[PDB]
Amino acid sequence: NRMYMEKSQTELGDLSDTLLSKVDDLQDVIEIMRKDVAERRSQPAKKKLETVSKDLENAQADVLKLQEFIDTEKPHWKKTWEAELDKVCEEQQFLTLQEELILDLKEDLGKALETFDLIKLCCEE
Amino acid sequence: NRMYMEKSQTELGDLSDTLLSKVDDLQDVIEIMRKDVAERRSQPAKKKLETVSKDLENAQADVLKLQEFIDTEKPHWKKTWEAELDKVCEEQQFLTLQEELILDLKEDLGKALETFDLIKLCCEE
Repeated sequence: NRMYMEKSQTELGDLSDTLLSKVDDLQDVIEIMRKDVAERRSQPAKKKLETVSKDLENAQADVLKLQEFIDTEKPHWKKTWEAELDKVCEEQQFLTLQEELILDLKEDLGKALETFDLIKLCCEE
Repeated sequence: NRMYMEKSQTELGDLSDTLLSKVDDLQDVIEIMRKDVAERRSQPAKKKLETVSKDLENAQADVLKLQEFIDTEKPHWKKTWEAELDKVCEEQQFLTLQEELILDLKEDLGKALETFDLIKLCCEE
């Protein structure tokens, strides 16, 4: 139901911040080398390479799966939101019919009195 | 709560079906009198002139009373509905931010890949 929904929603934000992190991290460890290679000339170990490569392969896949979650839950959410937007719609459509109806009553009950009164002026004169 | 809402709308309904049955009956009654009076000049029972004349008042009381039922619950309803679109509304802007984020990750992340790949090639040399 709707409980499931506010669950999946907080999680998305979790995965997405578990990435904004990993990525803001690589953005440094790499700007760090970039500085070291562009001026210093100190080449990083062949470890530093092999490891920051796995590091980028992780991230890269960590997106691919973040992009699953979205493409998979977006449906159900979009539908759940739709159902809800519908109930409010019909519930208000009701209060609208109802507001009209009470006018057709005020109308009809009038034309009644008007007519009941005319009869009365007939029924004595 | 939706129970609040599903019931105090069932109630409004019942209240006016009732009032509609009453107005319809009054109408039928008064019509018959009209026929007699008009077509035959056969006056209506002088008691009915008394029972009907009261019933147009119960009915006019019943309108007032119905109309009050609307005027009092309508506000709770608005508040109930608006609390609802706001929820759904937010939950959607959220979704939308996560979408625009996995965009700036895919981007931020690809520019690091582009750049690491350039360094990894300044050490190949």
